Amino acid sequence: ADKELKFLVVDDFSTMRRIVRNLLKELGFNNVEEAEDGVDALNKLQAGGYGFVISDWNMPNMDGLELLKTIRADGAMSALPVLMVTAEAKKENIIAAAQAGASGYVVKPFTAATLEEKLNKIFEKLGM
Amino acid sequence: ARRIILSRLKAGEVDLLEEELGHLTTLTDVVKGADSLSAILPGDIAEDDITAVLCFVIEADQITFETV
Ligand SMILES: [Mn+2]
Repeated sequence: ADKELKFLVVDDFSTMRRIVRNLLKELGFNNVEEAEDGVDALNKLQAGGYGFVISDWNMPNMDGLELLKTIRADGAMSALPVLMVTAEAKKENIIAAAQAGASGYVVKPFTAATLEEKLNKIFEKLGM
Repeated sequence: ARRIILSRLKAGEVDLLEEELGHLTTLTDVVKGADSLSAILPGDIAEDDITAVLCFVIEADQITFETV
């Protein structure tokens, strides 16, 4: 995958955002931007040129499941990879994420190795 | 009841997909082969829902559902 792929990391906790950014840096991806909730993510995504979205689930104003559904119904970015980050594997949430078109989901806290496997699986599936 | 069959699994997927299926339901009559996995499903989850979750990892043509 293009190492300069532009990432949008979304989470309402700045600490979680910094963690994800460093993990991506550990994997060789440095073109990363941040957002604090779904609304703020839709606003930044407007600037264009994003290649991957890693999004938290629980956030105020607009949560991750709604951000996902919005990215997927938007013709200009409908195919954008979206990895869902959740605090617990729970049937209702996994199904919801899959059925709404999530590229994958990962349970926090996660390691750099788990993130790499998740990213690689998505890259393979999408032909990146 | 119904039976699910997973084929052409790569190393580690048999265990990983048993676990994923575990989060969505309770499997009976589990058969773990070298690159395959089959089991009987209670019927407490739509199959399309299983497929969508399993497709996070594998392809749709690797999943088969059938009446036992
Ligand atoms: Mn949150």
